Amino acid sequence: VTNAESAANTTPSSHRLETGRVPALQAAETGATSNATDENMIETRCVVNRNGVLETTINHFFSRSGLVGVVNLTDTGYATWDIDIMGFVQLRRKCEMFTYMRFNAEFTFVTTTKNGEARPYMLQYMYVPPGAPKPTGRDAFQWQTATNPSVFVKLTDPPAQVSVPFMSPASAYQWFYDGYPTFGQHPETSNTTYGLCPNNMMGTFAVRVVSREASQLKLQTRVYMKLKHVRAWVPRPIRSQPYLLKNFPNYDSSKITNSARDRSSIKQAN
Amino acid sequence: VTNAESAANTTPSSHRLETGRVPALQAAETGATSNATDENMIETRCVVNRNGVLETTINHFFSRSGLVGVVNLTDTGYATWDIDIMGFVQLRRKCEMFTYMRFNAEFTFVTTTKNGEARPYMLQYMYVPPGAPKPTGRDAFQWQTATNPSVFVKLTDPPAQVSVPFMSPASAYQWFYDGYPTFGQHPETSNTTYGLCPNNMMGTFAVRVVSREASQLKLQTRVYMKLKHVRAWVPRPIRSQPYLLKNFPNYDSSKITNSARDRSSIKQAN
Amino acid sequence: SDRVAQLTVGNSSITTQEAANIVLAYGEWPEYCPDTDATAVDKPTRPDVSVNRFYTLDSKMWQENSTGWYWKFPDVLNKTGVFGQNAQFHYLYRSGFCLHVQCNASKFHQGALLVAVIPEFVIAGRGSNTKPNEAPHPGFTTTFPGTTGATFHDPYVLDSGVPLSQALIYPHQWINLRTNNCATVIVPYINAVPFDSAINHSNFGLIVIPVSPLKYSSGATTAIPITITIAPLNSEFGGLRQAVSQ
Amino acid sequence: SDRVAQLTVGNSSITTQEAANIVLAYGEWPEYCPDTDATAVDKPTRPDVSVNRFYTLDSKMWQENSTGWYWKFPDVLNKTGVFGQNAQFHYLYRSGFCLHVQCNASKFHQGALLVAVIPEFVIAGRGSNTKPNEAPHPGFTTTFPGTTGATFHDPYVLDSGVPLSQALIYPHQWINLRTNNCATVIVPYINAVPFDSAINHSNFGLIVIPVSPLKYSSGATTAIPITITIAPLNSEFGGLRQAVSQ
Amino acid sequence: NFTNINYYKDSYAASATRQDFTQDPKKFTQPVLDSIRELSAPLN
Amino acid sequence: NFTNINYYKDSYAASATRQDFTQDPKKFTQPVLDSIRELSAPLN
Amino acid sequence: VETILEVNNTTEATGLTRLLIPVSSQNKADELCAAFMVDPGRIGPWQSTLVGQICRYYTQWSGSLKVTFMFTGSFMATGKMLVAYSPPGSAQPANRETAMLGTHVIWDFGLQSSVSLVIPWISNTHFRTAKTGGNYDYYTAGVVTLWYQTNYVVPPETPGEAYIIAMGAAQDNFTLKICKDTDEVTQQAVLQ
Ligand SMILES: CCCCCCCCCCCCC/C=C/[C@H](O)[C@H](N)CO
Ligand SMILES: CCCCCCCCCCCCC/C=C/[C@H](O)[C@H](N)CO
Repeated sequence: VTNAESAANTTPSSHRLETGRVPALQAAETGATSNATDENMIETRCVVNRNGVLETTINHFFSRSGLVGVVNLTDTGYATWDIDIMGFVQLRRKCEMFTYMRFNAEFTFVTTTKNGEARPYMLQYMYVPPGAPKPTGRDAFQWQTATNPSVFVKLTDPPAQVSVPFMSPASAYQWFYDGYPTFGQHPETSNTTYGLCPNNMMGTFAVRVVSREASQLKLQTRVYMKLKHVRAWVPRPIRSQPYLLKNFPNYDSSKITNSARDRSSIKQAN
Repeated sequence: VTNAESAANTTPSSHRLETGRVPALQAAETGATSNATDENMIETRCVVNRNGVLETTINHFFSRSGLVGVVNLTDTGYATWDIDIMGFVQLRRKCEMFTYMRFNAEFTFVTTTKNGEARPYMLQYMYVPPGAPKPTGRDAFQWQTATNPSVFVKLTDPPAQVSVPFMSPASAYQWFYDGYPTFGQHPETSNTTYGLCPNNMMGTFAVRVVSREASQLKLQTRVYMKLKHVRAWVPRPIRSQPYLLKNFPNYDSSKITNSARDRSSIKQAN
Repeated sequence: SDRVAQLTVGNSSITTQEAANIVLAYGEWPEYCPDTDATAVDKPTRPDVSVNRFYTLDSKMWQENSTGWYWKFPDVLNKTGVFGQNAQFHYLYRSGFCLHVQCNASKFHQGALLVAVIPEFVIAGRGSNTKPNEAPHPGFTTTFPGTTGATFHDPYVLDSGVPLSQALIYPHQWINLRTNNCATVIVPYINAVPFDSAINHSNFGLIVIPVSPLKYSSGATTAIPITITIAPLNSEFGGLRQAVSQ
Repeated sequence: SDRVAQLTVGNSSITTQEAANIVLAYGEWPEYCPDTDATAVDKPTRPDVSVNRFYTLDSKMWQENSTGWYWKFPDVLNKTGVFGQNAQFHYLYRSGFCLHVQCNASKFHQGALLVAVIPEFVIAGRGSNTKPNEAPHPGFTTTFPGTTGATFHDPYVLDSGVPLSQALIYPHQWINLRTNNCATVIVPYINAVPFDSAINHSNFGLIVIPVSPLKYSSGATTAIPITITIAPLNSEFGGLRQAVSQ
Repeated sequence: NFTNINYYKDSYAASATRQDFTQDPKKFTQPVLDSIRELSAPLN
Repeated sequence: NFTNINYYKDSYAASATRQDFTQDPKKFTQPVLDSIRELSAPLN
Repeated sequence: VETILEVNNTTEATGLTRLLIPVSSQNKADELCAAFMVDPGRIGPWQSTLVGQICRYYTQWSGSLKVTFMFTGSFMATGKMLVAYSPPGSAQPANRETAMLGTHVIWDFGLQSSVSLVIPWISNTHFRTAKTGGNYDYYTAGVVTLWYQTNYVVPPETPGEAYIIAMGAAQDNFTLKICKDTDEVTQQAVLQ
């Protein structure tokens, strides 16, 4: 384990005229990356590198906010949203670059109107953990939030923002789960439960307009999630195929998109 | 190298009656400025100068905000602005006083309405670096800003303000570039790429109204740039001719404006 | 002990019997690139004899009603000598220069010249047209004249919208036909990048504008030439590949 | 630890997985010219990166009934790279070389090659005529073949009246298609003068004569090429002047 | 530059903590058992 | 007068740092090689 | 980490023969095998590797690259290749004498069946924007070409057609600056 900033500098090198010392002939059949460097192949000069690599850690790469979900409220009176960040393909691909992730979160709530404005009304955001009863109306008893964490914010206020800890029963969030959640006779036709990790179901996010009568507005609240204190394990290739579903890595059998655009011939660089 | 404030004071001097010591006869053919001072020519007294020269550094001369560009938004839905500060002749001439400049920046965003007012709407400012895809609509996927820096501010808020570092691939910003960006056969008729430094193209600045339908307003956002931590090199004469283009130092062949107003004769001071 | 001088650089020497000084541009000497400011990894080449010498260009006649001439400095030497071969085969280039402009005349001629170097001397296109796509631009044989130079159309604005009156903020000298006959400038490598190509980018440019035009009486010598000799001090190249003319 | 090898010289490298050795010609390394043996006064130039690298020539097909090929060593590189420009602009030349001849074949082909360097390999004119003025002489594209080589007419006498059987008194190797596929020689600067031009005088010459001609069965690969890569170790030039092609 | 300062007992509501430059590329690039040198043939 | 105080890790978001009175007019006014005195004739 | 390049991304390659460089026996000497650009933030073979999908998240890159060629062929088939990197300037070389003027390597198919060509950092600016095309041909890195150095010699009763698998990775001094969003992901409607 080495810990350093900048970038590994080069050293001066001269020509080699001898037998038995061959740094260029590698062997990829051993599953190891080649270790030949600049100095041994060509004659090089000495440079002191200062090109900082602070911006390439997995803690500066993920600590950027990003839309995770949108919640349309018609005012049924209320609206719910099952917390799952794999719904928009911009923050889904960076998280699916890895297999296991352990991180804290920071959600930001941006609520607008139909045409886009901010009327001075009041909104209640309520988090419903797994097992807590979901509200059945806009004036139900679940909104009394004697134990559930809730946020009371207006439309004319700055966007709300809370901090969320690591709330998983396992030791890390896994995006890919190679198994079934239960025992029994699994079918051959419709496996509607394969690849469903129960350690990622975090609950339901509900929102209502705090009032007594019905307010005649169609709102739209966007949830912007940011990751922090993030640890990652077992990297895996980044997806190249377009996404089809939300909880499943389904792709299209026909019209498979190639991972490199076409050119005329193989002997024409351009 | 001398470092001092105030101003160089004078010293007492008497009359000189001797041969061989001539401080007045200079020689401008050597490309050197004359070094004759007050004391040697005339009889002078002793004074202690306290007239501070702190206000004449290139760091107090440039650390003043100033309009760099204006962005008209009709609400196409959005509006873009290619970042180039050589569009208004007030801050362009002070920067073209020098050849190379290295500085940080601080942009201020002042958005108004057609007749001039501030309606409580919401605006998104997004910075698009070179290579990032420009947005093609008011509700496109580029506005998700998973990695681009964005600012969400209202019209009824104070003007937004961010700090921008030195973002050039070279070691300094050069305004005058005596060459072409590419190789090849350059034409004799229309050299539309001469004097185009690729180290100054910083990207595109986009702005939209955060909504779903179309808001019926014609906005106008003014970008006020201020320089700080500025270093300058290789001074050059200040321009006297009126500006014609934006990226080129074109002037007018006919009606060349003289750099000094006319008088009656050469033997009449007034 | 101040007017006679000799400048030996390589296998070439320059003798003069009446000069004024040798202005040192921005009070700095042409140096080699240090390991701190360098960014390229490949080892640079240094001929140190065949490229650091005095190259002499053709002579320019000084007519009475002359306007001036200008040359690009890493571009006048691309087809002449071993320096042009080195700056055609390689891709990167860093060097300083050592100027010398001679104009001798008798004690019955009068006149003066302003010789100066202009870092990033960008040629402007002349014409009143404030439309990006319809505006006029200078040709390739006007921005990069070559070894035959190019004349000014409006020397009062240096063909760039910049007054000649305040063009004395540049390393410069005068050739007063009553005092000296030679102006020399030792310019270092001025650029925003440590290394730069010697075919697409011309660092700086000499300008010789004849203020106080040449005057004489009948019976004197009419043909008054102007000769300039350049010396690429401390030249080093990098990025050897196929040779490209332009 | 004896058959695998890598030869990094400049920005080029040569990898091989089965060689035999690297013969060092006359047990000496290519050195720079000392101040004792030097006679020219002008300072020589040393690129040291752009000219000391592996230049690869075109491939020669090895037919069953082949005779052989030969190349001049300071003359194959006069139009290719920065070395040709340096050996056209300058007048004096001193360097050693670093040879490498590759000829790969399967384990079902048989044959052998004799690769060797011949200092002052003078081509003889073939024909029985003992009259000074009527005798036949070889052409310019036969004494100096260039980069496309030249074939032998009588490889048994090396086209010079000298037996090939006793041509093993030269720095040489074999390419036996059952043991190795590459022969490499590191030859120093062998001459009677310290410096010599690289356009009129060719120091030495490679010869590759196919003894035990190529044999194989039906169904195998017929096209068997032969590629050679040269490296001008420790090149230095002197006497910079106008460039002369030949 | 006071940024690490928190204002609650819960430690998961703070800013981005100390930036450690930990880097072990020898587990993804050279995971083989027998350590191979870089100046010799991989398979002797 | 606390003004230099920053509130981020990025140093380019601070105020105008220390004002150094560096001034070398001898490189624009007297760039000649041979140092000339001011009480003598320039060209002897 | 090494990662197979799509050097055969031309049309008429079906699904998985896009990773293979076909090698066979020639009749004329000095032939050419393949050629591809060096730019990893560009459309082409580097789009299919792992460093060209990470350098597409960032709008700047620096440092040396590395290309490893593995030969998948018969044990009795020998041969030699001249893989050569050429800094910017003119277009792709037409001859092998022009290609050998850059920074080449002479690799011969032996017991060791893999060579690695390091691509040195030869640039003027400290960094390069990972977006080429248009006025961004100032940040091009050059061309890597692979030539039929001598020939592909094969004995009888052995196939005269093989393949080379090209792989690519970064080096020790590789670095990246200014994050951005890739151009791959396209989404019309939400994934319901
Ligand atoms: C009303 C204010 C507080 C709102 C609380 C919402 C946050 C509670 C859910 C925690 C989210 C953890 C991050 C994502 C978890 C899992 O990875 C997702 N299910 C992914 O499918
Ligand atoms: C949306 C909030 C952030 C907005 C970011 C905008 C600043 C990014 C551009 C940096 C500007 C650097 C100063 C000017 C650079 C060059 O000199 C100009 N191109 C001059 O032509």
